[PDB]
Amino acid sequence: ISNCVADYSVLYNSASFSTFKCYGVSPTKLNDLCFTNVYADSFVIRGDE
Amino acid sequence: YQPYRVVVLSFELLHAPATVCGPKKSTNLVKNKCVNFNFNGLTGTGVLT
Amino acid sequence: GKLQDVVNQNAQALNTLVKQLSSNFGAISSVLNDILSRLDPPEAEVQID
Amino acid sequence: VRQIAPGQTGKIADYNYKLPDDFTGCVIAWNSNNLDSKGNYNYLYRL
Repeated sequence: ISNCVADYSVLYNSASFSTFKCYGVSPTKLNDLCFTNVYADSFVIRGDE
Repeated sequence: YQPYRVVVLSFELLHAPATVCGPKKSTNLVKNKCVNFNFNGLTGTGVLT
Repeated sequence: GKLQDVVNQNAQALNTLVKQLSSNFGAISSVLNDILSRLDPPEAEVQID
Repeated sequence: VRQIAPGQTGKIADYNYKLPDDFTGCVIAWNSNNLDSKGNYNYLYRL
């Protein structure tokens, strides 16, 4: 993912998810930063994993 | 045991130019006065000369 | 020589004090403005402390 | 139920019910599927 203007509040305000868990940042501050390169990864696992 | 969909985002935070930024947009500059600046996501309190 | 050694010892001590402002001591950064622009208030306290 | 913690984000924290970070006191929750759900369209939240 590159060369965008990404909104992030359209994601976590939508209550689709049961696990939102950010590590180096906080989700409030994500509408204020600039990220230099963004990668996204996708897979499907079981419940407890 | 039910299936779950998992997305993992990862990024750098201060490097060579910004290239992905947030939903906010600029204001105009004010000089010789204490402000809270924000240039490409690097904040700080100072006086811009 | 005895007068120059006083000036040399008083300058090594002030240069060590400036150089220690770029250590992070276990935090995520050594810059205080990057902890404050990336973490919400509860998480930030543990890093500024 | 995970959004009734001292410092979260979502719908209940951002628009409905916000707790302060300096918070002392307990949070209790329990399941009531039978007595409340007949869909019953009187329970509301702010979008």
